[PDB]
Amino acid sequence: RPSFAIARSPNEQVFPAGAFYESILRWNPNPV
Amino acid sequence: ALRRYPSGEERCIACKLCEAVCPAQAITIEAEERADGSRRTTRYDIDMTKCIYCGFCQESCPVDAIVESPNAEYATETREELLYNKEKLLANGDKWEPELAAAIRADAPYR
Amino acid sequence: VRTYGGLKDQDRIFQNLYGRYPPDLKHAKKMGDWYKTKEILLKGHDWIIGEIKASGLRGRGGAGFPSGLKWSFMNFKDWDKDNKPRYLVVNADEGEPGTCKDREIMRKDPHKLVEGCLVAGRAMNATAAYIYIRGEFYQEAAILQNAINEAYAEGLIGKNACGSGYDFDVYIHRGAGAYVCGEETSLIESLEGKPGKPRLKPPFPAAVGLFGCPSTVANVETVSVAPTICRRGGAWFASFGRERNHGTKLFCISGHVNNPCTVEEEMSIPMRELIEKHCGGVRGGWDNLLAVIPGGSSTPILPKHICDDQLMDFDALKDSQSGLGTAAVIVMDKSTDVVRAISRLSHFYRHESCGQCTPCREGSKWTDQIMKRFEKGMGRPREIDMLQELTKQVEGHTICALGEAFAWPIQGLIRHFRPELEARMKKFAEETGGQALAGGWTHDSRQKGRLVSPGM
Amino acid sequence: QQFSVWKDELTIYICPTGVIPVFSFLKYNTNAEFTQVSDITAVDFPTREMRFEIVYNLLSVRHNARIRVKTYADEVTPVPSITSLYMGANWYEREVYD
Amino acid sequence: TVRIYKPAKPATQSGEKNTQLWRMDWDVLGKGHRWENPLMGWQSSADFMQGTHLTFKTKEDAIAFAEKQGYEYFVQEPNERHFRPKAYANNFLYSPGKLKHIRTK
Amino acid sequence: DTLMVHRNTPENNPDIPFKFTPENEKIIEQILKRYPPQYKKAAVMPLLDLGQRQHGFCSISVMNEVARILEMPPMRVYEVASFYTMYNRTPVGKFHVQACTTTPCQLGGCGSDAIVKAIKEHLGINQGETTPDGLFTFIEVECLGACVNAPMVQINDDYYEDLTPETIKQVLTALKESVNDVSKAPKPGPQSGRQSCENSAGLTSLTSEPWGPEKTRPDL
Amino acid sequence: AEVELTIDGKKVSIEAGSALIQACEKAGVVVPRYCYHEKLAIAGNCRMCLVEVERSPKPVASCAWPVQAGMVVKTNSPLTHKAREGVMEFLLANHPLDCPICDQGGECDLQDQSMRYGADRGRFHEIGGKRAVEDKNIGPLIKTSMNRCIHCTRCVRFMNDIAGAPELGSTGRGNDLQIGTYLEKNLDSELSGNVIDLCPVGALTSKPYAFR
Amino acid sequence: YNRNPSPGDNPPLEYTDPVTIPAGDIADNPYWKRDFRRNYPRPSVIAQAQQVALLSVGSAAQPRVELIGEEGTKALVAAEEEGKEKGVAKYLEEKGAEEAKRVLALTGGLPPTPSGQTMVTGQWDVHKYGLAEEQSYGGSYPCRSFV
Ligand SMILES: Cc1cc2nc3c(=O)[nH]c(=O)nc-3n(C[C@H](O)[C@H](O)[C@H](O)COP(=O)(O)O)c2cc1C
Ligand code: SF4
Ligand code: SF4
Ligand code: SF4
Ligand code: SF4
Ligand code: SF4
Ligand code: FES
Ligand code: FES
Repeated sequence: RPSFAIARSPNEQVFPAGAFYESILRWNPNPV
Repeated sequence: ALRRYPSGEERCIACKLCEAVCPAQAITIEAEERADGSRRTTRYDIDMTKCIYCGFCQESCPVDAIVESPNAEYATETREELLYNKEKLLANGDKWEPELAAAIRADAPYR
Repeated sequence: VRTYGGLKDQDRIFQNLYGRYPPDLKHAKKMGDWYKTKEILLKGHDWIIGEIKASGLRGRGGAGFPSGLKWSFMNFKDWDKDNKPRYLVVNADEGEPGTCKDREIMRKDPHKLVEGCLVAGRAMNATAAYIYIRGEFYQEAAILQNAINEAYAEGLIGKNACGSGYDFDVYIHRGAGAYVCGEETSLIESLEGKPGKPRLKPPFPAAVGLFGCPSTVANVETVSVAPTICRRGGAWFASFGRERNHGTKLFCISGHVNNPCTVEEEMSIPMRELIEKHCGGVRGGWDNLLAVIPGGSSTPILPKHICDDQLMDFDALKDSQSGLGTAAVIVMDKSTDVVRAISRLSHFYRHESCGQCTPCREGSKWTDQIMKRFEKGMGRPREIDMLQELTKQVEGHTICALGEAFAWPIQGLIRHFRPELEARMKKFAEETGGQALAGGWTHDSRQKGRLVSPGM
Repeated sequence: QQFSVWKDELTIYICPTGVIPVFSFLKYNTNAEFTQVSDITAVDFPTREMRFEIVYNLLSVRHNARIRVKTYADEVTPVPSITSLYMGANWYEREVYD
Repeated sequence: TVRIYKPAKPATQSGEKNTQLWRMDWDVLGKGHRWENPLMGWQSSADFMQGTHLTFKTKEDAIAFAEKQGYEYFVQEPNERHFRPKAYANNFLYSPGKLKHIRTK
Repeated sequence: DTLMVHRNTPENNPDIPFKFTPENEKIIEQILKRYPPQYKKAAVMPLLDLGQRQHGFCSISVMNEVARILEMPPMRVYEVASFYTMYNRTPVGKFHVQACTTTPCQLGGCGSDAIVKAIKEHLGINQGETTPDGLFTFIEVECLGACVNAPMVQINDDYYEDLTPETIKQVLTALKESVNDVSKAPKPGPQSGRQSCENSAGLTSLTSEPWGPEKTRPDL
Repeated sequence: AEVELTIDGKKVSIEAGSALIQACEKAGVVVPRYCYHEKLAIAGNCRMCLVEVERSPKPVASCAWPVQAGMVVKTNSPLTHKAREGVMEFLLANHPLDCPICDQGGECDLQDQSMRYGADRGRFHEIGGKRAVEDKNIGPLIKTSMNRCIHCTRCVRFMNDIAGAPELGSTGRGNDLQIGTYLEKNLDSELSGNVIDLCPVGALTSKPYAFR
Repeated sequence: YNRNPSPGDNPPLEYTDPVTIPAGDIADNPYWKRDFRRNYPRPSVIAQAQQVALLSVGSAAQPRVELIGEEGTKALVAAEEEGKEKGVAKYLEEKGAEEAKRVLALTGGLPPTPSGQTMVTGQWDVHKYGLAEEQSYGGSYPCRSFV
């Protein structure tokens, strides 16, 4: 019954992606 | 005699151990699921003219459900009266419970 | 003769352990990382394996197995003919209580591990490395990946590692909270996408490992020291340590010392020499020490008079009926409940068991329930013997080594603190009016009309 | 044909036609002074060509000793009677026959 | 008629002690095997052979007894297994292509 | 009171829809390429964490979506999410307080018992529940790998370490105030001077300038 | 091809690549088992098949041990005896005392191999009690008394591999590991009643043949 | 005094069901040391072939020939082979009455007497029935007492 950190809308971000998943985007096996 | 718990439920859960160990094949048991889902007997017959009064049936019980009361005075007229069905064996336990509980209380340490 | 310990700062390995430099690649090259790696790769894998063979390196995951030998097991006779991918799986999950070394390795000096994946990889000529990081080390993983990205960006790892014509790539696979996921076959399954229940070996992972491909699992610190031993030489590594206990090693000194921390030091350093020189001393003074758990929760407790002249290595600790484990040296004062400390570990082992096998899934709970009783004294002293042979029923009968992990601590506590336990039983046997029945029931149990079988 | 020993029991396995000689030797030998038949019975083994095993148990009061003698029989194959040697064996053989 | 056969192992358990000996038993007849007792509901019988079974070490020992007694006999040949090497290592064989199976221990 | 079976709920039932956001699938794609193409079932662990960081906990619908992305039977995903503790199968607070109660923290520095005591009296809750305003769900945990920094309590993804009864209270309060202004969020790591794990009374080792590649074997 | 080996002295001729438990069967040697089934994949979870093999410091699980060209196997050595009693003591520590109310009674492998390879009495008397688990609804045909589960994995292996119906699993960890669909579902397989026969214990019974 | 109190009033709580330390202990008794039912003796069977070999080449207690290394194994089947081919009767006929004396030479030149069934003296033997020191009827009745 107490409120919980549950996403309300389908396009809501309840918790931040954080650093580790953020750096995954920058990954590219092709050398620059 | 067939006994109950303090609640009133029958102690017998139809394991059939007393039927397996009977030296004279005097016990016939048919069980199924009761309306509430409990494991209980539908038939419980003891041929008092096959039984040898060994007491094995009550040594094998895991719930003290079948006992032998101290009653030795029950000569009858017809031997049809000596085919105890589950309605008579429960009626016997209701009748004899204080004395059954007392004999169990005395002998339980040795059992 | 020769006294081991106190190696100078110019013979150390993990220089940046105290965070003197940022973890970026630019400062890493000042520390010797990626300096002659190209020449190392061009030399054959036989040269790499033989070099780690001479260094005497043994795995600091806990088993202490010879490292060059282990990596060479993966180079079978017709390994070249098989077309299957080959994997180096890297044990970045440190769940052993008291341990914190690898947290420091990834959060402080990441490019050392990153090159270690290649050099250990090229040794065992794998084509891809996987780093399995503890799920809690979320900040540690982000640092390690950012190190990986720069390693790809500068061409150190990828389709052409440092221009050597070698194919190697590095990925991180974070865990999600299971200490069983440090066991090497459990580590394979978890990364495969299953619950981390260990496999049985006769199938050995050097043949059928990750995705059924030839694989090797090696701990962080073992992998991370490979590049330096190559560039500095295995003879130089073998200078430190005893005949079978060479090298330096990272010690977590936690518990009842004035200044708990972690510092790297030469193997076979005497226990006495270590805590009051690198950690400010045990709280209350040496004479106020009671017991030391030398290698982490798994290794048996070691009392005062055995730890007086004890060297911290693989052999001396094994000789003392204990182990170095990961050298998570947990030190306890004379003013702490020792028995409560060990019952909290058997509670730890109850929660970490996978449940796959009978002797651990049932036994880790049975011993946990027994230990809470011995904590209160709710037993008779004959239970102590029953608990000794319950544990002997656990060792060697389980699929993995998490079975010994909860049998060894209890065995040490019985072996050195049995007077303690029987005293608590006596204190209980005084208070309730008699020796309790085996199981924790009070002496008056039958009188009070409870189930009491003949014998307990 | 053979002999077996289990614990304190020595058993002798004999040919059916040897019944009179063997029991004579065990009745009238000075080292085999087995002068009682304790029991003669049969056991049925329908998996054998000779169905019936004939078991004799004998007692020697002189040497405080017991011996068991086993032979075999069939639905049609008869065995010598030993009522020439032991009067007590008469009713036992009637039982085995009956 | 009697049936000579080697009893099959129970599906319920892995002990095979009762599969080791040949059993000779009598076939049930269409009438007289069991009827309900009108009084107690017990099961009455006229089949004097209903509870009798014989054990034999070999098939030919049972056949010899059946012919000796004049029984009619039907022999049922045992069903045996087909050996196949089983390897724990296969549980983790590598699939180059689509998995088509997710092994779950 | 963690259960290993699914309890049907108005906030946890299969009929509620889940889908990864038009931003998460980019993270999904990069994760998938890091494994053999037919062994995409290796990605179940990363996507469960991605699913629960977008929704709040690993719901039955969250788990079911991750199953269809990786062509798995959903029961293969239930066994994973039930095996691994970090997945939350029941809704949690904004801040999931994780206090380590294993022997090293129980002895390290001040014991963890005061730290649990401080949390309990300040948060007004017992083990395993959430606060009535639904911001803090407090549980105890096994060794978290910061033993030389005992006692330590991690909250969401950060380790507030080397804690005392006074310091853990203010670390929690500023975290409560962080829901509005991010400027007041407490810094991670340990308090009381230590940076990460060094000696608290001066550095015993690593004082001279570091040695570089100059001391390398000449043959290499 | 055929390797040759000795088990309790006697030479057995078994094909190379098969498990030791298969050669023990061929050699006329009874080896206690719960998890291993001839028609299911090898699982080494029960630990009841632990035998003593020359040149091996630990007891090996015979069910998962491949046969080699020259090994020696003692199945009745004192190593083996204390191994089997120790496992039988663990398998019975949390087992419910439900034999009179169990349908597997009189035909149970846990009962028979407790009588043959276990100790005659038990040493579990914890005031803290035994494990207890809730029941699971997995369709009409199968009745569940899961306290009786010994975690052999025979039914998850059967349903996932033979029936092709992967809805049964094993959720949880350690002593709290449980067999059943996480969300209650009706096992939908025309072969699903085979799980009742495969169960070494009565944790999976048939609702029609309930207590008759 | 007699049957007082009844067994029904004997206090249930006073009686104790005992265990003996070895077999009933919790901590120093593996069941397999005390499983004497499964260490039961087998029946030891000797047929006519066996006794021919035993007389031919001796016994593991006492051999007739040294049987060293090879050319003794083929002598060990020479004992076993002669046993199947010929009974103890052919064997005694053909090697003469000399080894008819040898069968008795195993028990000292006399036939053996059978074993008794008492061991009250420590060795298996007949019971030594003797007249008791004091007779219960004296000499006055035709019945003697025996100890
Ligand atoms: C229950 C269990 C837990 C383990 N946990 C860890 C761990 O947390 N970290 C680790 O490096 N090794 C751990 N190991 C040891 C690994 O299985 C493996 O031997 C080691 O990580 C790599 O071997 P190496 O150090 O000899 O290279 C564990 C082993 C077991 C049985
Ligand atoms: S009376 Fe007892 S033994 Fe007989 S069926 Fe009922 S429970 Fe079983
Ligand atoms: S006392 Fe009678 S009913 Fe009971 S087991 Fe004996 S014969 Fe059967
Ligand atoms: S020892 Fe424990 S953790 Fe290891 S496989 Fe067995 S049950 Fe699982
Ligand atoms: S499964 Fe077997 S051992 Fe367990 S209660 Fe049922 S009959 Fe007894
Ligand atoms: S339910 Fe039965 S078959 Fe399935 S794991 Fe449990 S004991 Fe084994
Ligand atoms: S004990 Fe709390 S972090 Fe290791
Ligand atoms: S039979 Fe091999 S472990 Fe169960």
